[PDB]
Amino acid sequence: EVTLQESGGGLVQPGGSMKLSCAASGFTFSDAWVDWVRQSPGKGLEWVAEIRNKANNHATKYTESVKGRFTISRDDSKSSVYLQMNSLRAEDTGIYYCTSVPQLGRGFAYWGQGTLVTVSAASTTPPSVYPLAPGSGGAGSMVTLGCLVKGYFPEPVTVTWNSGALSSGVHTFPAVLNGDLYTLSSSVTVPSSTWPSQTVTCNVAHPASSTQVDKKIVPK
Amino acid sequence: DIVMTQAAPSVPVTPGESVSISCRSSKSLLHSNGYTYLHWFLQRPGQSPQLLIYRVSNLASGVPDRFSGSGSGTAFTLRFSRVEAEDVGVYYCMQHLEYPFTFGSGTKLEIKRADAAPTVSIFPPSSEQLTSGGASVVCFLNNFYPQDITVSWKIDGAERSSGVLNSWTDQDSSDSTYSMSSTLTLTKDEYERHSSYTCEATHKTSTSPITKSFNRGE
Ligand SMILES: COC(=O)[C@H]1[C@@H](OC(=O)c2ccccc2)C[C@@H]2CC[C@H]1N2C
Repeated sequence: EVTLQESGGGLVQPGGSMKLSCAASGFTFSDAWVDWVRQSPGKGLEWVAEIRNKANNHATKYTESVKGRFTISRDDSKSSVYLQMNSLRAEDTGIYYCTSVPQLGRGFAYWGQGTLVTVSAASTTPPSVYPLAPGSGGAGSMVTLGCLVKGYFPEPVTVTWNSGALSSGVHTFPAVLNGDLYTLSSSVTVPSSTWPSQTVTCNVAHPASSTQVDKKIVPK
Repeated sequence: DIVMTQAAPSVPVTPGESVSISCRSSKSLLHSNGYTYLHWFLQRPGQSPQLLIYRVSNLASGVPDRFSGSGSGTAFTLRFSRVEAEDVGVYYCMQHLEYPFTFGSGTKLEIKRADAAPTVSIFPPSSEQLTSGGASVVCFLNNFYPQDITVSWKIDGAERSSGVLNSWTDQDSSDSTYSMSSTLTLTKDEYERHSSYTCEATHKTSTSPITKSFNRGE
């Protein structure tokens, strides 16, 4: 199975430095040309840089806005490609993806899952997790519960319900930035025969602050 | 740089029917070697882009037979023989001829379906948040269609516009509906200056707004 996995992303100080890594597996990395493509609103997908294979002299090409600041490199012995970013600016914020053009071409055939880079001087802050329970008795009906994840930075946060057992009727909404902090909500809808008889918990994780919170939704 | 243009920001389609998306380049994408370096990508909500078609009409591995591509020089077309609800996402064309490689702005495929009234649920501040001096009132407006909805907050009858945080999900890949979250962010002190909190939703599925509320003094 072909795989590309980015790492090294996260919050970075304006003017600071950050090195992104991408480990490849499942295909002949040494024969492929490797690229970094980023994504940001009001720009969509934007090509960033590329490094060719050994046969093509490991030549590097960079988009105008990052030339002189970014350096792409590769370590074929580790099937990895890197992106050293310097003098980071607000404009550099976004999701960075590793993608390769394998030996037989086919454009950008394989893509990684992406790593979010946030260029900001704001500090890392853990979220507060609050249970959202109905204000009245239900009903044979469907009941909607929720989780409010507020006051954290930077993105992302991961929210699951019952450790992943409940996913079908879940809606986790995009986070909203308020006063330098994000607030996000997630709802889950289950049969009135499921809750409150069975335990329904919201599991929130904020990698940046290593926060993990389990909040049980209890009737009010 | 070569400019890739995708005129349509979105395109509505009903499951089962065929549809096509266009892309145009500012320069011919025909290389000296005879190949045309234009590719199509799909980006589903919350996922990374994925190759659909390379060099105008070659389907990538695992791409459904319903996809096909055509074009030449500066005009290209992505086509669906039978669209499925799961096809929701943004479709991009990209030129792989010259540096910098450039992408089109993308065309979001929107699935048309039957009208669906939203399921509206309002939630008073949690006891935990209150002890922390905060008071957020949350309203979920779930699984509705069409995508546009209006939400108004009323405190003791009077409307409140500030301190309202809204978020919307991308179209659901299974039922083709939309959902929304609206949060009225108040301080505990403010929250205690009134009693009636209402989430009023106006959607095309009803002349009268769907009203959900509760009283703090209860
Ligand atoms: C196969 O892809 C290509 O032909 C690309 C490129 O070649 C590769 O990306 C490549 C990848 C693996 C092996 C050999 C060449 C050369 C130029 C610049 C972009 C494009 N081509 C027009």
